[PDB]
Amino acid sequence: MTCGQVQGNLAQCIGFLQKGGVVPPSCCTGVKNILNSSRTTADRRAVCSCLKAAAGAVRGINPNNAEALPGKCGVNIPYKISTSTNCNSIN
Repeated sequence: MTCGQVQGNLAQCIGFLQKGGVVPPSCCTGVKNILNSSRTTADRRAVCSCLKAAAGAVRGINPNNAEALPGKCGVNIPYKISTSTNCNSIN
């Protein structure tokens, strides 16, 4: 996990997240990557600690797409795309 790994999640989805054109298999893949292909504890707790500013970089974004983001790839995660979903008690 880096704060660039999360970028390959949200940066792809931004082109729908911010301007809802369409959800590419790229956005999905990056999302599912940070969520499932994270694998490690550091890739879970720290990854969320990057998601905060990545979903905080939202300039002209759409919050409705933030919850759609995980749904469109098929990753119903326990924690959410919330900027304050608490990233340490996720385990």
